[PDB]
Amino acid sequence: SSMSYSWTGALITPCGPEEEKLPINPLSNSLLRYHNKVYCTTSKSASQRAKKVTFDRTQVLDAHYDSVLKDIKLAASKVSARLLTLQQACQLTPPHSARSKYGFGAKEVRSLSGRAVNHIKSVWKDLLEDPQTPIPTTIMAKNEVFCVDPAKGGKKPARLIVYPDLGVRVCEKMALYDITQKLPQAVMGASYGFQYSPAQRVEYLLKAWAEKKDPMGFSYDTRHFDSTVTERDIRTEESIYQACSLPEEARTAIHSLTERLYVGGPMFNSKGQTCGYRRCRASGVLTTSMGNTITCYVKALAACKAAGIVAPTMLVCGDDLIVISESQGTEEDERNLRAFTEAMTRYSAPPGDPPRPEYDLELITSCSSNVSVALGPRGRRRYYLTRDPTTPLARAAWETVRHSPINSWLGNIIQYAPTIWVRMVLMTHFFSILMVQDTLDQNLGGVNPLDLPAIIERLHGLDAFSMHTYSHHELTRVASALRKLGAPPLRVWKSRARAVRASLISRGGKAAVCGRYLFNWAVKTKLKLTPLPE
RNA sequence: UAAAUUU
RNA sequence: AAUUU
Ligand SMILES: Nc1ncnc2c1ncn2[C@@H]1O[C@H](COP(=O)(O)OP(=O)(O)O)[C@@H](O)[C@H]1O
Ligand SMILES: [Cl-]
Ligand SMILES: [Mn+2]
Ligand SMILES: [Mn+2]
Ligand SMILES: [Mn+2]
Repeated sequence: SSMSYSWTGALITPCGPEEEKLPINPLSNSLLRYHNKVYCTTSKSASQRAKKVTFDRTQVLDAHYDSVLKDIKLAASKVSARLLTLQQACQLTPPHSARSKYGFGAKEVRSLSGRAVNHIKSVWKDLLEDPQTPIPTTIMAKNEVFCVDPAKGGKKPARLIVYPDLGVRVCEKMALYDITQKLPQAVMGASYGFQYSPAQRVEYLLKAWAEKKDPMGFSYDTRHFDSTVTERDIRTEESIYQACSLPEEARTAIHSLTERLYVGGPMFNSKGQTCGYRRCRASGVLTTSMGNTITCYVKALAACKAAGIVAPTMLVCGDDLIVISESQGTEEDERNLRAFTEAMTRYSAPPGDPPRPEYDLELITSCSSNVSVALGPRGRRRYYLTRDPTTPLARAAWETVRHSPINSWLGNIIQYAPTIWVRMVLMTHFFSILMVQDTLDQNLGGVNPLDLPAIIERLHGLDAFSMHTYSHHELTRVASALRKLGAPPLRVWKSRARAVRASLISRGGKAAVCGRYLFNWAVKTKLKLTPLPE
């Protein structure tokens, strides 16, 4: 039936100028050598992304879908949700949010300026009065950094982002913010991934795995998910929203947003031209995550049922899914996954790479990450979350006139502190740099470098400073990512770490704590690291 | 562009 | 601010 997009042929223009790397990268030329491999997806590539996602969708539902959908609405009705005052919605707008066409931006919205509030007041009136006129959207190319991969095509084309004007974004929030906070967890219970921290995620997977007599695991992702979402899916999304108890004023707003925005509309490029028309998810609306998550969950739970997956325990985050079940033998397990995938394909969520049963927790990747294992200070197995370092390292070497990557280093150091690639590579580089520019006591992204051991202890446990004997997969992948980017191998970082450590300790104070906890892996004279007041 | 998590 | 989808 429905084509995901149609195109006037106008270009998908850039929303500003897209910075180029420079002939010297002074922050990262010590980190890695292959700067030619680090690139930023650009709007020039936007039309290739368009070709890849423009396609025809035929959806065939069935008893299993209908059944799961039914049960999900009974869940929805145990939910009470309120409108949000125009003001409360204004103040949830992020500080840099793209300004409105109508001559005001996010400063004004967040400070409740009167031109902003009056405009928004009328946009909301118009949603209540008019329940069908399509609402124009702006289409744009996302700039993200990656390492080139000649195996999978060289350079990825840019993701397409599609969004309404600021005034509309606020009204979305008035109608739906409260729902986004309550509904997903109500519908999906323990399966809703975003509710968990990373360490809860790991614990959840291990409990799931442990409780099977004979576990089997797999993951699924949908190829161009936003494109695979149909009008009917979006309307089914509405009817799930409507199954809650809601002010009538909300229902009309939901219904109107659904029909005027969510199921489709005209798209304008950044220079004002009509660009095309859209009959799938616009990634950029408030309901993107919740919508994706819920809809993925319906299809997936139905597909599980269509396929005989026994005692499934799910984790869903957007279009990213993990299922851990009772193996029915591998011959059956293969047949059932073939079936799972056929069902998802009938429901219009076809796979990027078709899935595969696995019987070892390390081999299951989802949300670009997986669980691994190492040994802790007393010899006990310590399970933790990790990922291929390729992208984080690439992003670590993105330096331009506008952008510095030091924040990226820190963010990864915190999130992935127990991994061998953060400990040996990023930490060493990060500290090495700040020491030399003598900027340790400074505050990056509202964090102080000198607080890290505390921060990491709070978050990952003290075992993060004493883990050893990392896995073959993980050693191989790290080694291999450093070779791919022209970074020193691990033995060299061992050396640089000793040096950094020594210099940090001689500095004394917090510095020295940093040096003793964060780099104990680097010495043979391993210390007895004790818990930290802070 | 939106959300979640971490901070 | 970081990361993810
Ligand atoms: N930067 C982003 N902004 C908004 N939505 C996003 C973003 N990245 C991913 N998503 C949403 O989640 C969906 C699944 O993401 P992913 O599997 O990572 O890519 P794909 O679109 O190729 O399936 C996307 O289609 C999109 O709707
Ligand atoms: Cl231990
Ligand atoms: Mn996907
Ligand atoms: Mn309706
Ligand atoms: Mn995905």
